Amino acid sequence: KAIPKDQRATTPYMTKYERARILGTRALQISMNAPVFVDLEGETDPLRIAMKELAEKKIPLVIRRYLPDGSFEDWSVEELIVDL
Amino acid sequence: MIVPVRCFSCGKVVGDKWESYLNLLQEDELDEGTALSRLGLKRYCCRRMILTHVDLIEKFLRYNP
Amino acid sequence: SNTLFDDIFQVSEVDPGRYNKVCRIEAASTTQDQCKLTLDINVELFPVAAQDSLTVTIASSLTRSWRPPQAGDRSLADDYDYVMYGTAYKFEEVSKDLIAVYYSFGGLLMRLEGNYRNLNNLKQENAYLLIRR
Amino acid sequence: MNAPDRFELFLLGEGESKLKIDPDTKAPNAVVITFEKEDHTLGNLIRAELLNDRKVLFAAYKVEHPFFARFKLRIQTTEGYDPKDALKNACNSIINKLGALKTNFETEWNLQTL
Amino acid sequence: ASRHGQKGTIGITYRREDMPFTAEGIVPDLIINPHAIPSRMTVAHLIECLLSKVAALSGNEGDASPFTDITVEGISKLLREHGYQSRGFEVMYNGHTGKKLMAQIFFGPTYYQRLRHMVDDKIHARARGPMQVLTRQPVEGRSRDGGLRFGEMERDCMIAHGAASFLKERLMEASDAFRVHICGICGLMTVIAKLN
Amino acid sequence: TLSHLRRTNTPIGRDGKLAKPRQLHNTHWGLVCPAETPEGQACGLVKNL
Amino acid sequence: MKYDRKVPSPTGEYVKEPEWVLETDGVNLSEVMTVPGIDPTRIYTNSFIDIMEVLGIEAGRAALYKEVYNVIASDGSYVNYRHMAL
Amino acid sequence: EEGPQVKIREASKDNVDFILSNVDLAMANSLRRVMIAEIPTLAIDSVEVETNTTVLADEFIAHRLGLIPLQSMDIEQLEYSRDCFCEDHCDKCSVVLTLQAFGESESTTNVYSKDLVIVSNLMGRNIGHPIIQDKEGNGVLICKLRKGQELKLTCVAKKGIAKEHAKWGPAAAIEFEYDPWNKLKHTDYWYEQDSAKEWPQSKNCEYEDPPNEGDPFDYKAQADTFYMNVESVGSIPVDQVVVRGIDTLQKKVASILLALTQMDQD
Amino acid sequence: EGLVEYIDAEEEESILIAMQPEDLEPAEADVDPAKRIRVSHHATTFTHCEIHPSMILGVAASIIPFPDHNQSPRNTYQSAMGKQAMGVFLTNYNVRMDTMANILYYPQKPLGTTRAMEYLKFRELPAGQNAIVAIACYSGY
Amino acid sequence: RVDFSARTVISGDPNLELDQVGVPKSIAKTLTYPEVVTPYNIDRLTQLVRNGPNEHPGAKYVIRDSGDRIDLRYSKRAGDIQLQYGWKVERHIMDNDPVLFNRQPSLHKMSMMAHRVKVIPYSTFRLNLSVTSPYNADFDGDEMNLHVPQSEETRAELSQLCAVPLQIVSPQSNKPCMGIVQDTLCGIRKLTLRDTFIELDQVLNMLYWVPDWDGVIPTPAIIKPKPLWSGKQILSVAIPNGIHLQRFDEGTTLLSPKDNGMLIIDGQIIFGVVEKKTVGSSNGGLIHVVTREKGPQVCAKLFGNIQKVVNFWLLHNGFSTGIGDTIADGPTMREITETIAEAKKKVLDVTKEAQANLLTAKHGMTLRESFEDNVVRFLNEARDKAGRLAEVNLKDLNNVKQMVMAGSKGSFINIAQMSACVGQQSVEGKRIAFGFVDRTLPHFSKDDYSPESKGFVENSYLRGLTPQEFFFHAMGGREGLIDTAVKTAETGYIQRRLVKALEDIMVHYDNTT
Amino acid sequence: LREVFVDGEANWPLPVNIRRIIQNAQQTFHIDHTKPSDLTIKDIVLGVKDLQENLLVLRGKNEIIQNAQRDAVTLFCCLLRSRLAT
Ligand SMILES: [Mg+2]
Ligand SMILES: [Zn+2]
Ligand SMILES: [Zn+2]
Ligand SMILES: [Zn+2]
Repeated sequence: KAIPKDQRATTPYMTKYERARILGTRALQISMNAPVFVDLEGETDPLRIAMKELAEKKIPLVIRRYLPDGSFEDWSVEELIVDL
Repeated sequence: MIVPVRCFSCGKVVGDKWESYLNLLQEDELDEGTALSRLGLKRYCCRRMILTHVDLIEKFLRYNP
Repeated sequence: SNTLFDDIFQVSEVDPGRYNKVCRIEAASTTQDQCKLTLDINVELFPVAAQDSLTVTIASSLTRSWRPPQAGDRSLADDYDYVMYGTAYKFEEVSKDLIAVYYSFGGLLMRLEGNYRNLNNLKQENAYLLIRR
Repeated sequence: MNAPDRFELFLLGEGESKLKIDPDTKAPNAVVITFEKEDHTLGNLIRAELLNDRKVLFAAYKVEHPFFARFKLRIQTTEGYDPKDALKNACNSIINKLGALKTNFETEWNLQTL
Repeated sequence: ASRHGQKGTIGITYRREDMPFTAEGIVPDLIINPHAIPSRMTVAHLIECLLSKVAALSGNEGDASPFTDITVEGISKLLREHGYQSRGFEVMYNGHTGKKLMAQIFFGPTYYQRLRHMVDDKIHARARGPMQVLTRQPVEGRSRDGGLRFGEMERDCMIAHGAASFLKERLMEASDAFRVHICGICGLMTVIAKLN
Repeated sequence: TLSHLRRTNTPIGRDGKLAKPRQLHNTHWGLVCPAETPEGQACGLVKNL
Repeated sequence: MKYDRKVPSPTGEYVKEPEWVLETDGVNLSEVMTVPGIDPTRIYTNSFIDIMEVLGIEAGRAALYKEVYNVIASDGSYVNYRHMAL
Repeated sequence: EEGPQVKIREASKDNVDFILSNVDLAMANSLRRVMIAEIPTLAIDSVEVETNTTVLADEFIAHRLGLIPLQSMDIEQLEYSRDCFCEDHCDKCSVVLTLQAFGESESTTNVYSKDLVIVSNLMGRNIGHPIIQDKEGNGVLICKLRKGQELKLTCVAKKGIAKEHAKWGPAAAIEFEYDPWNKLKHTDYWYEQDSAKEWPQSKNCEYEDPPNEGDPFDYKAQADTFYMNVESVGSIPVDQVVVRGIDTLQKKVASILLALTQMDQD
Repeated sequence: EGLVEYIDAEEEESILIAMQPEDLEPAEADVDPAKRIRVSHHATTFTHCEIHPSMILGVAASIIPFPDHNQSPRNTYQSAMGKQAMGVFLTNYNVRMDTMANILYYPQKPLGTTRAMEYLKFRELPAGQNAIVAIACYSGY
Repeated sequence: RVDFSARTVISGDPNLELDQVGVPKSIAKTLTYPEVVTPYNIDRLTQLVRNGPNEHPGAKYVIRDSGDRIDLRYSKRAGDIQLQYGWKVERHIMDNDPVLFNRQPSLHKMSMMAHRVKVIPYSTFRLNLSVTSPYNADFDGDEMNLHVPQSEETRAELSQLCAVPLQIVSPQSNKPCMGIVQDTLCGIRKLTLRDTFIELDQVLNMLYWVPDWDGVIPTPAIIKPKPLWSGKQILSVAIPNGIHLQRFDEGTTLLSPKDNGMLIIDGQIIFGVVEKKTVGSSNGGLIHVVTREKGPQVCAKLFGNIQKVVNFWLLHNGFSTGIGDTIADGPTMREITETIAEAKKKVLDVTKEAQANLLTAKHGMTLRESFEDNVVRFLNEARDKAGRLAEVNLKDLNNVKQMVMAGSKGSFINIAQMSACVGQQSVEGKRIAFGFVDRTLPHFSKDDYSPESKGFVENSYLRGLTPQEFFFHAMGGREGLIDTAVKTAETGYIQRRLVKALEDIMVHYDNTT
Repeated sequence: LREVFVDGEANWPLPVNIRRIIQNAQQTFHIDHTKPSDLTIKDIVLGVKDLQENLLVLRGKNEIIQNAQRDAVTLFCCLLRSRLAT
């Protein structure tokens, strides 16, 4: 249904399932020969690269969180607080 | 089924002492435990090597072609 | 670069609780009737019989890997016969004006009692134990 | 099936020096020698005798896993004394000992009857 | 396995050098873990040892028949009349270093059986291969170079874990998977796809 | 081989779940073996004399 | 039966103030409830099926969960509420 | 003389009871291990089967043969088949034997290892002779046979050591022991009332002075004196098994010093 | 010569039986501190006596040494494996064409035996090897 | 059924990490992870391709954008081939690939955990002991499975979610589900004792064995004449820094004379014998802490160390078990005999006292029913206690006891039943019944209610049962083996239903359920 | 509590082990049982009060939810305050 950046309600944190898919999803793309927005300090593993792409929060993705009723809340990996 | 050459455990040779052993019985009419010590088998590892073994082979031979 | 405690005690008893190589020892001082002592000890490298005249010391010196012999001609505040090294885990107050500290040498424990090491006894790991005669 | 060939317990393969020396960064003046196609028969020995060199601060070995005949060795010494040299000494020292043993043995043996 | 439901497998082979040894010179053909004793309380295995470690010495087929008048106390008597520890224990030195072992160990002969079912009769891997006709899924057994069943249980387990895709995989990209043409109208497998 | 020649099968089709017969009865002493019996599935039903 | 109940001592402490109780062996809650002498507040039938018809679902649940917790707990098998709960 | 001396006690053709003194345990054992699985010896390492009508199956016999102790005093001068540039065994790295038997006697025909026939050039050097210590003189019964039971073999001895397969090692069992009166407490005797009585006393005790209660515990004490006894299979005189051991080892410690040099250049 | 009879289960109900022919017979006019503890002979009605108890066993168990020294269940398993072991299932194997079969290179008649074996022809066709064993924690393998 | 799956016998390797799984080469060379040719890999990739599909580090298929396979084992241009950006190379599974290990039957999240691959010789899957229970497997020829991920995202779901270390704390019991067993455990204790001192030479090798050892030989607990180190001391090297743990068993007093409980400060055992309670799957155990304090990572890495250090020391201190550990002090045997006899009269008394109608029915309902409940209760009371005698007479050097103390294996019961006395057998509760018209065995006189007939095994597993004992004992055991044959039938069904009922139930984003 | 855990039972499954969290706080600053603190009594109470303000489990911007929050939190805080008592 769409939810404004405001009136936001979900967790401010990142569900492990979220991270893991992102991480996976990214690495996949990296190995798909995709642009990598960080200095590979000499990394050759798409995951490892993704993990870096993440600890510098430079991953162009937005998790769209869907709610039982259909409406969703979009959260970027830039925002999402990565504790774990 | 044929004596084994050398005792699995320690390795010393053995396969020759067969007839020698099987002899100190029927002829020199002795008791196993003593026969062995007389064949140089001092430790049970080897000792057991002989004492046990069953010459099935002999029964095999009794067959035909 | 100092010392931290000196005195002589007398063993009240030796207890080998199913320990063929070590016995916990308790002994009283020959000065203040307040100073009591409780200490585990290796009864194989340094036997001890009830009622003996032992000398106890401490100090934090003479933390970088430990060097084997060589010093067969170096420093040696080892004019003793038993010398361990461990840590203290607690500073208890046995009521009144009585404070006692507990020690441990990789398994061997130690308990002391009195009140004049207010500025003497430290609260750090370092602390070598000593015994002689 | 998966059984490696028995001879890989003493026969070095393609590109593998009996020795391989690496600098240990944990401490200063220390090394980690990787003795290929070797085992306790040797390791423990070098290690042991390596311990008599009063100029040696640390010496210990270990077979990283039984499936693989090879072992690591770590050595450390008094600043100003390279380990490798300490390593040699050990070996030599070992030989001299064995030599004498070889010798002294025969001697006693010849003096025997039966 | 021995004869007291003491089944076990091998976990590695050593050689006389590595094996622990007894001053006598002897060394073990086999090494079982003591933890396979208490909770299982199989004393007969334990006893067979002591009995045999003796019969092997006297060359007198040791009798271990059920209810009889034989004693452990009575065997230890024999065994010591032979020089070795009355209990069967023996001193032993560490193969690698050769230093005595602080403890002593139970050392003796013990009939063991070698039962079928040998590893190589089981190892079995696959990654794509023959394919059931009707189903179009992998096939059964290793003999036919088949695959492995990823069943309900292993399914429920993934769902439990949350591994959304590692699941979709095991199920599509790793087995069935097929492409088809649906009609946007009568939602069926009708559509005549001439892919050219 | 012997063992397989002295074996018994007890056909309890239907009544397989009881505090049943799988039980080691007293009358069994001497005629059947006490221990030699299969685990699970069809236990105590099959007896070796 | 003489059960050992624990209860608020006047002094605050918790203490064992035993009580006698009757355990049926057939069940018709609806009416054994409306009997004088019983505390129709602490009554309970291991048959949650009833304790549901009488007392009302929500309590039913309570019984249900309670019954289940036990079955599993006689083995000394812990299982975090939440699960059985769910 | 200088260091690790020796005092051989009893000693014969097959055993070497000796008191190896003033050394390090480590070494004492090292040697032991070497004597066990690193002393080169020869033994049949291949069998070409022409014809076998025995009960025993091919490899079965094959196997047996391997074990058959073979002579090898002059083994140090017969290169390891993996080096004898010859493609697959030269006379310069392997002996070759033969075995042929036939059921002539209408009464069980024993096929011993004496029936082994060397076919290649020995080049004059004790090697490849089926060792025999039998009283009658036919050591190692390799197989039996009835009527027209035939057996035609082709054995190809080679170098190799226990490490690579036991059929090689010339050890067969080595006694080892020390501190018979557990003075270093390298062991805690398991008992029931009194270790002393319960735990047998080894003969070696005499060669070292007993305890003497009262005396404290000697902590600086280490381990000299090792009561060893090397037995032999025969493929080498007991003595060499001791020497060649002290050598192979000696040789190994060298290959390290040697390798260190071949590495000092760069 | 009526010196032994065939008694079934039913006719077993109406009789008494002695375990041992000896111990359970003489009079009571010391006892080993090692042995087990058997009850007594409080009866003088013994209709019959047991040849030997061991016979309550079956093929399987008959092979177990000292089964009277183990948790009943252990013997129940061991009598399901001696069936999965190997040995010499006959001596004419070299002339048999049955699908699958296993033979031990070097069988060995056990050092620990049961008189009961004697009739099971075991010493004549073993199924294992007297292995020198050491119960110790070593490599941790 | 699925492709890219494997299965073989498994065994224990005290040298692998928790998260690892030793795959045998044979399999590695058969299972392939389709990798994508990319500048990051081209070099290393082509290398494999060349390496062929027979040398280990290799591959066995290459695939072009044209969607077509290249059978590297044939295809004339095998050795040829110049890889391409966008191509893929089904390669051999290599050390450290994430895999889905598992044992059946699967009814636990912890029945399928991801693992770090580790190609090895011989044909058996290798796993770490401490990850035995989660799979609940033994090495008695237990076959396990293995599925290999296929995408990059897939292998990520195994790495970041189903990874063994991520599974150390179980949700269905809010506690650790992985411990420390056998040797390691049974030994970590022998190594801990105050009475356990280690000298230089060894102290070093141990230090070394520990992969994170800051390379700082720790100052010896003792120095005086001969410098020694305490078992606790070095084991402590395995325990990271910042660790804190207070225990207090029974007689514990910051000087615990019995060396009870346990104190661990800044990662150093200050006092107290280490064992099951401290290092097991217990709640506030060492593991539970480390995992919550340092990180799943640090933890797994912890087992190792402990294991390695310990295992090693054990290898040299040695450990055994034997009949000698089941024989107790001569007097304690008689003292037991009579402790049994006395319990027979205390029965006999209640026997006639009930044959003379002088027995209070008791709330216990039925006089007879009330009779038994007294007899049983009298004999059991005797066993448990007959043993409480041996249990205390078995010196602190008795292996069996040691395995029990450390808790590696065994309960005191096991001691009784072996060295003191088995006990009274049973069928549905009621001691051995009367199948034999008013008696147990035809070797008994009708209407004999004495214990030796209702099924009471007086001998210890050491002396050995009697015909009768033996027989009853049987009837008794053979019981479980049955309610297991039927339980198993219905168990399964329950298990499924529950599961099939709550599939769809998951915590949504509003935190609802 | 006594209206909830009638049994009197005090030990329960609860997130955040606070027994330890402090044991750490203890020897991590090498605190000495001799010299006095430095906390304002305002410090303690007024803080432990702000703490709970942040143990958010639910988040909503409205009442209904912000009310359910205070609930899912309750049983915990009680342990909290139980521990962070002036
Ligand atoms: Mg199983
Ligand atoms: Zn031998
Ligand atoms: Zn349509
Ligand atoms: Zn050549």
